[PDB]
Amino acid sequence: MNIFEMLRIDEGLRLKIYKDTEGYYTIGIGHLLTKSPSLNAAKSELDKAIGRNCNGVITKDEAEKLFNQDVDAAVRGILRNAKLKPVYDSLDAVRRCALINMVFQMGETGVAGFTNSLEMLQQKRWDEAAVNLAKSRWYNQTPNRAKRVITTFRTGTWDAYKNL
Repeated sequence: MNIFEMLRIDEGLRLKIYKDTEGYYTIGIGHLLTKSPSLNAAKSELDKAIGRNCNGVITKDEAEKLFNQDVDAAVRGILRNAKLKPVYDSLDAVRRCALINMVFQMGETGVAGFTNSLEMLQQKRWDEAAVNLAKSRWYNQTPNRAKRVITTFRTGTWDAYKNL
């Protein structure tokens, strides 16, 4: 299992603009287009993103290209961030995927605000960090996905995804 399969599981694939759990306009594999309420603002961002007139629709290939770019940007963002980089460097390969997943979802800025959990992670206090991470709007709003990630950090294995 790898970052791409993990994220494909968590986010799904949609080839028509859709609204995410927060109501924002998204397409493909969790690619946020705009936080704006306008389907029209969304459609324009989409065309910009793809380089064609899509009329709100894209192919699987386009979805995949967007996904590649996004995972790439997620990783680079962590590596450039002073708060995240050290955590990332301290982790094993599987737990590294869990942090990439969080950043893909909530952006660098948001994960960076999980100060305390980040500390526990760096310290390798698995159990404590899992408990602390559950105390978030994140866990309350997307509990099953948050549970999957948390289990991933807790255990260092892909068990939470082996099912799915």
